[PDB]
Amino acid sequence: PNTPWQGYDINTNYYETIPQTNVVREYWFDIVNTTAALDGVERPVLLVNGQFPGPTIEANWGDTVKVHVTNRMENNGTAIHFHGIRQLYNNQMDGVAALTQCPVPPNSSYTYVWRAEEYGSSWYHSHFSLQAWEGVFGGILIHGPSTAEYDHDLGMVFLNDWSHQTVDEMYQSVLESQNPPHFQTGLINGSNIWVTADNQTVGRRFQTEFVPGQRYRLRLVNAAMHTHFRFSIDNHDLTVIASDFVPIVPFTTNNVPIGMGQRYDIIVTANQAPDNYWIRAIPQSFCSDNANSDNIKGVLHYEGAADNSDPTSTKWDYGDDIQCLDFSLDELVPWLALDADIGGAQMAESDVDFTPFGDVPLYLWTMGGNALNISWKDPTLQQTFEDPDKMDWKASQGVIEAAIPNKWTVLVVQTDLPVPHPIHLHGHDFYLLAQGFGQFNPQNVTLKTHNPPRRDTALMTAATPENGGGGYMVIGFPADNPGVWLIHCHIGFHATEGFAQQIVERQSEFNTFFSEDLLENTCDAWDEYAKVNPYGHQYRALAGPYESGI
Ligand SMILES: *[C@@H]1O[C@H](CO)[C@@H](O[C@@H]2O[C@H](CO)[C@@H](O[C@@H]3O[C@H](CO[C@H]4O[C@H](CO)[C@@H](O)[C@H](O)[C@@H]4O)[C@@H](O)[C@H](O)[C@@H]3O)[C@H](O)[C@H]2NC(C)=O)[C@H](O)[C@H]1NC(C)=O
Ligand SMILES: *[C@@H]1O[C@H](CO)[C@@H](O[C@@H]2O[C@H](CO)[C@@H](O)[C@H](O)[C@H]2NC(C)=O)[C@H](O)[C@H]1NC(C)=O
Ligand SMILES: [Cl-]
Ligand SMILES: [Cu+2]
Ligand SMILES: [Cu+2]
Ligand SMILES: [Cu+2]
Ligand SMILES: [Cu+2]
Ligand SMILES: [K+]
Ligand SMILES: [Zn+2]
Ligand SMILES: [Zn+2]
Ligand SMILES: [Zn+2]
Ligand SMILES: [Zn+2]
Ligand SMILES: [Zn+2]
Ligand SMILES: [Zn+2]
Ligand SMILES: [Zn+2]
Ligand SMILES: [Zn+2]
Repeated sequence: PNTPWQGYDINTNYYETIPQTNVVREYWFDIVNTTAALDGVERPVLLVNGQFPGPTIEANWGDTVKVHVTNRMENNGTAIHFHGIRQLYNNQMDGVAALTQCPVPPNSSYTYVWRAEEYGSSWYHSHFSLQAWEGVFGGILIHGPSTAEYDHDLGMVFLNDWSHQTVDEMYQSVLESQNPPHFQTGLINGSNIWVTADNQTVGRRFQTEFVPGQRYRLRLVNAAMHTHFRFSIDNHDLTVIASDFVPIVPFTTNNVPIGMGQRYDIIVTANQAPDNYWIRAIPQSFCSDNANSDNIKGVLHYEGAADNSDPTSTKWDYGDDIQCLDFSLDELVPWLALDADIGGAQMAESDVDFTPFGDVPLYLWTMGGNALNISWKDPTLQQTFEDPDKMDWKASQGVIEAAIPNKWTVLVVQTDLPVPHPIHLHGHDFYLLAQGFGQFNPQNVTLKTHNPPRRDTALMTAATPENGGGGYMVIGFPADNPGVWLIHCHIGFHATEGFAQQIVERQSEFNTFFSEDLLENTCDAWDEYAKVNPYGHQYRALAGPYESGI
């Protein structure tokens, strides 16, 4: 109705129908090695063109988006994933090193061409080792229909945990120990204050200004390394209007529990007394180890000033900030109602465990029997191009086949440990059938199949040690998208340690998107770089910084 998607609305099946705008958006990203003082302490970061939040990819529903990525670092390769982007018959643009491409080496490039076949909020980031968490990420905002109206779109709001030592600096101590990583702090959209060792304050807090009476869209993204956050705005109400790329029936709440890799679209109404209010992102202590959960805040400033002054507002009393949880299954109802259709589906189960390896012990996460051990130098797609009808997978490849077109897969991702994990499926919106605590008993647990929640990242929740630990999440998806899709824990360190598996989906029909050149050119350049730079060689052993390959 005077929109760039005229002739479609909130009720259009975006899995089947894509607006043809014939418009190409085009971005040039130089991935750089540098330095940044995000809370006023200097430390190394790796960045998209020098900015933290990387610049945002903006598109309208239905557009083609073309991201020219160039590696201008000296000691990392790169590969860039557009999280939540479906890549329908476009697998090779999904940017998972060791699956869909070789890593792009310094001074080489890779042009990502993908279609905007969803609308909503997400982000792109590296899928190359720990790099997304060095800062190689930025938002994706695809304009489209909304399930509630608002007045102003404030864009992305990123929530990270943060340390003054590098995620790569801490990696080796993470692997050699069974306790979680420790983070000093957090940032909201890349800012926070910081104070130590003098009582001097450095950096600054996030701030936005609401004009009274106005309705704002905020698009939350948990971009953190190892934190599940609960987000709120003192005295204000939040109207959840979408989960990941899927718009839901609006509903209000005090706080948004937000898992790593997840997005929530939020409408907030300047309907409180024009004053100053805490914006809070609080680490959930069951699965978050932060030194500063009280102090990851930002200022909501109402136009009717009170400038330069802190807020004095009280946090919503909503219970503890302990357990790491998703909105419940019934709270997340997709506006496009589609259901799970699991009749006669390939049933599958994957255990999640945390096991030691080698004489040092390195403690590795392990998904469906093995910790992933694949090869930058030899991505799956090369394997399947060299051998079209390959069936001899190696267990440490974490293959789960779905070779029959349009057949569903109902997967159980389950654990015995009192440790919860965000689980993200590439190439798909999965249908979230069950979610719970303790062990999963297919007789006692009732699968929601009628218009269940639909998204790309959801928690495998876990019970606390006093309640016996353990947990499971159940997902289902049709084989509707040929390609090799990573399925994995969205926690950085876990996925690098092997907490990842690969859907080898519709293998026969890889020729439907596969380009020899797009593959070879990059792999040759990466091979070229490995001959001269020690960092071109994937460390895969057990006395150093292990990389599963993704
Ligand atoms: C968190 O950080 C993000 C990145 O640092 C912030 O992203 C910004 O989000 C807003 C909301 O979508 C965008 O606003 C738009 O800007 C584009 C481009 O604007 C520029 O070019 C036009 C001409 O094409 C010019 O007229 C403008 O003055 C600008 O020079 C517009 O086309 C859109 O219609 C819209 O106005 C920003 O572009 C976006 N920036 C980046 C770098 O992605 C985000 O705001 C931060 N979140 C909060 C809450 O602060
Ligand atoms: C970013 O730049 C830094 C500084 O040049 C790189 O780190 C150094 O790495 C070399 C090679 O391993 C070492 O010999 C130096 O001692 C390091 N110096 C410091 C200050 O750490 C780093 O590898 C680069 N990162 C990339 C290319 O992604
Ligand atoms: Cl842990
Ligand atoms: Cu992601
Ligand atoms: Cu993804
Ligand atoms: Cu995990
Ligand atoms: Cu991923
Ligand atoms: K070679
Ligand atoms: Zn819009
Ligand atoms: Zn961990
Ligand atoms: Zn004014
Ligand atoms: Zn003011
Ligand atoms: Zn059916
Ligand atoms: Zn063969
Ligand atoms: Zn139904
Ligand atoms: Zn060559």
